[PDB]
Amino acid sequence: MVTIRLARHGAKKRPFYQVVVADSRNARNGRFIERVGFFNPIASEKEEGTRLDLDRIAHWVGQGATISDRVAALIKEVNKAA
Amino acid sequence: ARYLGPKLKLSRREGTDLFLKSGVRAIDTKCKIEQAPGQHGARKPRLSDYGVQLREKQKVRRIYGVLERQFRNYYKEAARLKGNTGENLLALLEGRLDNVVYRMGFGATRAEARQLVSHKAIMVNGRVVNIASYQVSPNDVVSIREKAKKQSRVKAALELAEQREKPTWLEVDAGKMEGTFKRKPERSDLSADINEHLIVELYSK
Amino acid sequence: KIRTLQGRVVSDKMEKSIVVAIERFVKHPIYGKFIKRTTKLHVHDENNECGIGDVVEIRECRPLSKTKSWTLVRVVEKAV
Amino acid sequence: ANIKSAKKRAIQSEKARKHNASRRSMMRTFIKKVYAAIEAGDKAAAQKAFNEMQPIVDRQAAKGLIHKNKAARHKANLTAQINKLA
RNA sequence: AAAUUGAAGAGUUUGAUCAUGGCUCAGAUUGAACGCUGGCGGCAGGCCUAACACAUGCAAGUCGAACGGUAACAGGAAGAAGCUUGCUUCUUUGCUGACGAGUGGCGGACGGGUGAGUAAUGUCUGGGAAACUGCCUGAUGGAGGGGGAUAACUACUGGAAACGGUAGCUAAUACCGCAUAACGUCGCAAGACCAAAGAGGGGGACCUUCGGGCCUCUUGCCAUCGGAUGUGCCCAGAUGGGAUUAGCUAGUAGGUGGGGUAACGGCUCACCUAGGCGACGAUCCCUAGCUGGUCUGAGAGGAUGACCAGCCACACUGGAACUGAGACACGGUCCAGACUCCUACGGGAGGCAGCAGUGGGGAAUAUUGCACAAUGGGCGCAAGCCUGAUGCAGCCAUGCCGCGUGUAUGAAGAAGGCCUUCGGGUUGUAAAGUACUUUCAGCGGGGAGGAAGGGAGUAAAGUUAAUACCUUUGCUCAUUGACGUUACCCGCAGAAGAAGCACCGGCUAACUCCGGCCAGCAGCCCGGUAAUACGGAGGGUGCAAGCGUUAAUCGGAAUUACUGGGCGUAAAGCGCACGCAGGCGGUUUGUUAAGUCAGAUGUGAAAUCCCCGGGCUCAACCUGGGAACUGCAUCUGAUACUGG
Repeated sequence: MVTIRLARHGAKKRPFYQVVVADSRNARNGRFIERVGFFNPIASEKEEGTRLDLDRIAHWVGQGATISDRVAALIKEVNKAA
Repeated sequence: ARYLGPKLKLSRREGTDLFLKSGVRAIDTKCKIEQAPGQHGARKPRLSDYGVQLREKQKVRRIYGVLERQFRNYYKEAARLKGNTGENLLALLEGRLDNVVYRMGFGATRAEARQLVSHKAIMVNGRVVNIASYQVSPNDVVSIREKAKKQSRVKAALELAEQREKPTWLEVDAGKMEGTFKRKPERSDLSADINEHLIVELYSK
Repeated sequence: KIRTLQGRVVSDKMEKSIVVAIERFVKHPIYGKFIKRTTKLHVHDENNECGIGDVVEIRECRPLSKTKSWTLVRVVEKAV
Repeated sequence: ANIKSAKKRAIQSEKARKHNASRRSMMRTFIKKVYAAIEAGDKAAAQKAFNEMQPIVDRQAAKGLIHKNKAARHKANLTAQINKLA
């Protein structure tokens, strides 16, 4: 199915995830349909590390796209903070 | 990655004082400055165009103590930046951390200033920065750490700097052993005996 | 309103089909000269309405044989 | 095979192959009956064979042996061939 | 606001000159190799050759909430106790927590590897119609009632093994009818026809044949129409060289009809017509994965396609199908071949171009490592299990980047070395001496972040007949890290553990002494007895944990000249002419809007390049946003020029 998940970009020991909408059969960092945000897990709290568009995410979830557990937690925290 | 050999040899080869010694004497009393190094130093051969360009580049490098890879990257970034390439290059050279520490007065020479920086005795905005090539930005505050304020090296350097000229872009307090980088120096603030266009022509050929 | 082409009929010996040559004016990618280029298409001509030399208007459709994927729309000029 | 799942898959695949072969041969026979009735020109026998062939063809198309498109093709072809006689 | 601000020459033909013209050099770059040398770290990269052959270990499993079950270990158990009476130690029970084997479901078509084949059966760009699509998702309905088997198991038995055979028994969400049947299929229509499956949680009473039926919730099942995704198919243009390859083609081109496919189609067959491709290079031959991109360049171009991402092809060689939504299937099946191995000689088994690794080839490319902690994947209600993907670690200076190998003072300028007009000069503040410091490495002590979740509790809401069960939402408690002795910080001691390589005739920065066209050097133009060119020494120059040589691409090379060259004598006007294809074409009007131009829309994947910022102590690196992607198609206009 179509899933919304993270693609682990970045450097060694300093990950940077791109929230991508991708067909669940492709590789992690492989072919994806649309990038709907990012997530920097080692942000300094001085800057922003969660800029995932909720509009297109909700549009895709409305079309049957699946949300991974980490992306679900990210959406929950983004809704709580904002 | 460092030049550790004789210092006055460089100033004798360049025919100009490179401030490679503290200043307890005049260089004329320590070496034959007007004579090139080596057995054939009395002769002065006619320099080519490439000779003059290379000698000016080497003079700037030996002034700032920068090796060739870092200086080439400096020229690359200066040619990338907008404006005149030469003053961009000299500003990038003056922005270094050890250069500022020397100009601030905490180092008698840029070698001992680089030793102060590298040995984790210099702070930038309260954060100990031990990179000599660290680009110091405007409004930055550079200070000696609490543990290194007890060294007589810094005292002698402070005195030797008080007997020098004062740079316009540095607000230093010798008591607190701290200073502020107000701004990048314009072309008119550095030495006038440095032809940046020679380096630009050498690196653009 | 439908996307179509236009060319001259160079062969009609086959039954229910014609060969239309679409000539186009393309600039040379290197030397900048505008050169002629010919695109010959096997077009389906039901009723055998088109003769050699007709300037015909054709459109693309589903494959009708091994080499025919275009069909005729109308004839503009008729072999004279 | 080296993996256990591969061995079980081979066993299941040959069992399903035999089952599908039986079903496909039955369907092919019941369609050949309609085709032979078409050849003979017997329209009553042709419609009888078509009425016998239609349900099992729909059933095998519904059970996943053949596609619904193939069942529709068979039905339409044999209907158009029967209508060419009477 | 920014995101094209970009272009260097030199040596060598001559006694000398100008021109022509080739050769060579100065610049970047690399999946590099070799020689000398070698301190640390961060980030990346690492069989380019034999798509040669492979020892060994792992790389795809999962579900008891589908099913009969119980073989193993943990418990409950009824009954018999060694007896040191509160340890109770073995006889039987799937009773349950679970679970080997087995049926069944899903997954093994993903993820991972290689570039052999492929010059268009592929790729890129832009369009299109005649299609299917498991899991995910929206809507509407249904989900009734039966049957025959079969694995396991049991008994016997054939084999060295691999693996079977016979007879009997049993279950299901396995299999098969029946009923049902429409906005589904066939048909113009009438009508005809087609499906299914249960399981789990809890429970108030009513009724129980003591299993439970009965209620509710969750989940699963079947049919149809959609969405999303993926895939199949078609057209145009582009995508190497060779004419010392010019003709090619019989299912060949088209048509009618039958068949076939999920789908159009010579996809296939019968018949008929006689066509189709080709000088805009068909056919044939050699080479080759394609692209975003990378290197170079001022640009146009030239070269190239390793890592990263998309597409394709392959899986020992050749062929084929089966299952399945999807394969003609790396770790599936059948056959044939070569090869290797086991054998009781009758038969068997295997495919590292998965991760390590071995032999071989080569100038050359690494560990038979740790963990599923994070991301993702498969299965499962979930817990969870599996995952050589992946996260990390090991090795290599292979590259980029950063830091260190100390700092200050230090003379009549010591010694030795080298040169010397023998005065001295230089090595050279260089050393020694003195004062100071401790980055990195060494020893010891603290110590983030990658960690989200998941579990158990309670409380609220929803659901319900129910204050159970379940779902969501708060809070509480105890936990989850391979890296790892982390990054980072703090303390100790002592300059203590850390500089080499090439060059010095000109091009090209850097000069003297000593030893015979020999030894030797040489990228292009020295050595025949005072050689700045050989070899050594002193000195100096350039780079620096690197330095050189070799190999390769572009530049310089305007030296294939589109931008941007020439042909009287330097290479170059066919011996001359006629002339088909082709190229170009006097002048006016009208018309068209093909070239051309303008605007808009769609697209031009992400990464990369560039600009402004942000985070790593800086940098490399990572990253936010923008610009760019100079292209193609469509639509609407313009009519000067070219074309009709």
